[PDB]
This record gives sequence, C-alpha cells and structure tokens, in this order.
Amino acid sequence: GVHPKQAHTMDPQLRLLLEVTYEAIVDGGINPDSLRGTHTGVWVGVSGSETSEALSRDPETLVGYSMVGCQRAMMANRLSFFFDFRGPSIALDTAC
Amino acid sequence: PEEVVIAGMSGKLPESENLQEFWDNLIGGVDMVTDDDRRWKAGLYGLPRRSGKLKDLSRFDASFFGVHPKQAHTMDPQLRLLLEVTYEAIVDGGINPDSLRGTHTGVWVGVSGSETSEALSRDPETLVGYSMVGCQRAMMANRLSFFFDFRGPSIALDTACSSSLMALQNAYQAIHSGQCPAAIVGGINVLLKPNTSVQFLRLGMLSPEGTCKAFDTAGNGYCRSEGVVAVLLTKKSLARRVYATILNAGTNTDGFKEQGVTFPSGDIQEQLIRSLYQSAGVAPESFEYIEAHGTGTKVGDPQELNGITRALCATRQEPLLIGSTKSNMGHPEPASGLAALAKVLLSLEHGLWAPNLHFHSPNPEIPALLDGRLQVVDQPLPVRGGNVGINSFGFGGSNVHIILRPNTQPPPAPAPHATLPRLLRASGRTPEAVQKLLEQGLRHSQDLAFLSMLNDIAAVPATAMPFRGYAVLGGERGGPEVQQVPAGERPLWFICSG
Amino acid sequence: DHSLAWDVPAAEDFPNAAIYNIDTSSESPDHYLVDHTLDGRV
Repeated sequence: GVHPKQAHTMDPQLRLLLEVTYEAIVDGGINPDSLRGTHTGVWVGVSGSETSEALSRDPETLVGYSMVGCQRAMMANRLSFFFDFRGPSIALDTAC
Repeated sequence: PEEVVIAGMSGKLPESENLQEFWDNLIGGVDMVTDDDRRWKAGLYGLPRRSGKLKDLSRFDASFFGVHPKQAHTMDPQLRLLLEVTYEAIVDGGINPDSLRGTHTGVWVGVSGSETSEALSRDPETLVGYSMVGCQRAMMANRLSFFFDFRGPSIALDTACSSSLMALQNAYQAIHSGQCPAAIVGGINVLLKPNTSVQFLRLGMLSPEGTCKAFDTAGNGYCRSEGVVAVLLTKKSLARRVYATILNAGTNTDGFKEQGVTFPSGDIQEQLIRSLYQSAGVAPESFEYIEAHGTGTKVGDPQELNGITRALCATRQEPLLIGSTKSNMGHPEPASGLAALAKVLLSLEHGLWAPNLHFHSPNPEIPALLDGRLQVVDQPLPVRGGNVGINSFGFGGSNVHIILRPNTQPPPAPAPHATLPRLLRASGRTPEAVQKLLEQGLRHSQDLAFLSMLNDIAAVPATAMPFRGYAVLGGERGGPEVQQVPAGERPLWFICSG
Repeated sequence: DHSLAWDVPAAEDFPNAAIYNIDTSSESPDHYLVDHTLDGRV
C-alpha cells in the first residue's frame, strides 16, 4: 500500500526490508494477520542514511515524502505501521 | 526491583548557556526563539525566519577530554557539547565522576541527525579518516563510554522525535532490573542543514510564523529548535541529590493508522497512559501536572489532550494542570522529551510552574479546555504537590510516557554543629571556575548538603584540573584563596613537636 | 577553558554549475512540455 510516487523516494533499505520481514514472519509458519494488534516490538540495527543525503540535496525540488520514506527512525516505524505492531519500535545505531 | 531516581541533570538549550539561565528565561517570560542569522540566512528557500538556536557551538575544552586538536576540529558539535554537558550533569548529583569509572553504568543517547558527518565527507580526496570516529552516529554514545569508562551498554537510538524519552525509558528498564547501577541519558539536536528544514516545511509540519502556539486555536506547526540535555539516573542507594522518582515508564507504537503514518493516534496514547499508571499502582487523582506533547499542530493537539482527558479526567474532581515547554523554546526533535523533563524538574525545584507562552484562546475542538477539567498554565502557579507525568509522541508513531513522584524533602531541623564553621574546597580548569565555585558556596554558607556535595566533587587529580582553591565558611577571618596546583605527587610528612 | 574556537560546518558546506534534467514523462512535473510541438516534433 505504498503510493507509486512514495515508492521512488523510499530508501532501498526499507523497500527490501519490508519484503524480508514479511518472508521471515511466514517462514515461521505464522500468518501475519495473527500478530496484528499485539504488542510485538520492532528493533532494527541500521548505521546508514545515504539515501536521505541524495534525495534531500536539492531544496528547489526535494519533496516531503523523502523524509517519511528515508528517515532513519522510519526504518522501524514503517514496519510497525504496515504490520500493525503495538510494541516498541526502535532503530539502534551502534556500529558493527 | 529497586527505586530509580533522577540524580543529576544539565544541558544547553536555546538562548541559554546552562540550566540556571534556561530557568531564568522560562519563568521570566523571555521568548527563546529568535530571528537571527547564525545558522543560515533568514528566509532562505522560504523557510520560517524564527527558530530556537544555541548561543554558541564552536567551544570545547579538548585538553581536559584528551582529544588532540586535529581530531577536535572534525568532531561533531553535538558530541563535544554532549561530553561537556554529561560531565556537568554527573557532578550535579554530587557524584564524583571517578567513582563510576569501571562500573557497569550504561549510556543511551537519543540522536536523530548526522549532518556533520555528511558535511565532512564531502570531498573524497580531502576527507580524513578520524572524521568518522568523531561524527559517526554510534560514536555519540561510544565516546562517552570511552572517556568516562562505563562498561554498560552504549547505544544511540533514533526513534524519531521521541528519541530522548525512549532512551530514558530504556535506561529505566535497565536500572530497574538490576542490569546497571546507573545510566546516562542524553538528547542532542542541532540545526546545520537547511534542506532538512525544507523537507519538514514541505511535509507541512512547520508553522509559517515559527511559533509553537500549543493548545491554541491558531495552531499551525512547531518551530525547529536545538538543545543538548543529559540526565544521570541511579538506584536510590547511590543518589546524593534526588530530583524525582520514576514510578513507571512505558512505550508502544500507534500501529496501523488509516489516515497515514504521520497522522497521530489518540486511542493508543490513552491506552498507554492508562496501562502505565495502572501497573504503577498510582491512582489518576494523584496527578497534578501533565507535560503534554503540545507540538501545536491542528490534529496532534486535539488528539493528545482529548486522550489525556479520557485517561486522567474521567473521575478527578479538581482541574488537572497542563503545559508544554515547546511553546517557550520551540521544538527540538530528538531532545524534546529531555527538555520537557528539565523544565518540569526546574519548576519542581523552584516550587513554581513555569507559564506557557502564546496561549490566548483555547482550541474549540477540545471540550476539556472550554470546560474546567483541563487547565493550562498561562502564568506562574505555586506547586501544590502531587505526581507528575511526561509524554512524548514521535511523529513516526512511537509513544513514550513516564510518571514522576517529585522529591519533597523538608530542610533538616537546626543542629548545634550548623553554627560550627565549615570548610569548602574547590577545583577548576581556570581561576575563574574556582572563584565562581567559592563565591556560590559562600552565598549558601548555611546549606550543609550543598557544601558536602561541593566538597565531594572537588577531589580531582591536579593534572586534569590544575587550579585549586578553598574558603572557610562561617569564619569571620574567611577569604577565598586560589592558586595553581603544581603537578606531580608530593610526599606527606608528619612532625610531632616537643 | 573555552579560549579556543573549533570548526563547525557552514551553510554553504551542504549541496543545493547547475544541471537540469528535462523529463517529459507523464509523472514528471515538466510533462506539459509535450504540448509545445512544432512540425510534429517536440
């Protein structure tokens, strides 16, 4: 449910991570709809925001979508929003 | 479990070089947002002119922290200011920092921007390697752990606008379960990349006037601000000075929202609030002041206050005081929570509730404000006494909420030893620091706890802090004495006269 | 001891000679340029 224009401005990391997360959930034999509304948490360890730099480099043309799709904090909040997880959503940053 | 208290606090905030000046601005009605040209030309790209900016960023005492000049020039200002503020905060609680060296103390830092690292990596050829060590996102906490020698966890978590309060909650969880005896929580945010402000403006969050008219009918959007705040948390058996006691601190995410990811949710926040002071065992009627998020948006404000009204106003008789520090000093994205906590703690210390600025007409969408149930602090109000609550809802969806029991320790009854003259010793980087410490001590000669706390921290090796001084308090022939301390150990010899 | 002043990034240190990409795609904001056609070639 990501609008096509927002898809282009989304960080590739998040675009791949959504698919990877969905595959992982089913990999355990758990239908995702079962977890909807629970207190499942989402911890994501990321130490890079290169996409944000590229998209936010032109003030006259940069659009507001990029912030929602590229912000480092959004890496976990996007997953929580899509899968409807009411648990904590954090984005650790310790390197390596 | 074990009691968790907020031992110390300190930091820099817009138009305020320290916490005392911050409080002076808060209670004096001075607006901290400014229309200056420090960070960038006013009105660039159509951005709002007003913004909360620190007084100075190019100051750092590298030699004390053992950072060589070449490496210092490439350090993120956030990191330098955080080092200084953390050291200031640790002593604020009366704890000598050396006492924690080698302990299992943990560090959590809420940082949401790394513009400096991006700037320093511009030219592939010119850039130097040690630039990353001082600018990397994770290095914000690891540098603190390295310098102060903390063996506990060292994390830097973004969690959007609730980074600071999220870190505080994580530290509370760590201490509560016995994992760590003490923790350092910090929130840092600086404005250096105008493109970020342009992004926010295009998203529509920023208000053209640049004023966070919290709870008011004219709410448009918040104004970006800067701040650096650090707080020291310890188990009660270790704290010397206790600002308050953390009864509970929880977290939860809004989950799926039909309106959109950025659209705030009220029901989730109400559920979080109810679960917190239910599991904490506290009754709603104990609350005396709730520091609402108060961003100033047209949708966020009605959502959260309505949620607070359902959560805490269901059965209480007298009105519940409400406030939002973001109307005074703008909105620092990651450091928002810690700034509100600092305002709350300062108000509790001084016994007065700092007023709220730019509030003239209540928002019609909020029934409580029109009614008497919910009351905004539009002017100084004496502290009657009760539990307090702080919440911070990041625009991503993360929600954080904590409950504090303010410390109420009446001054001790007079004792004969109070009349006895006392000794005060101080150590500083420069003679001005030592003289300042001695003057403040003299002004408060009758505060035994203050004198003891000052004495405890002054014990620092001469190499680090080369200026030492002392002053006898309560003695008529008492004049402050200061002089440089020669380095190197010196033997001590007794002579027993005849 | 704040005698010294250290470096701090300036406004111009971040991006913003100029290069413009003209895209006639339907989604591109410059889609209207497809109307200005002379001799059957835009």
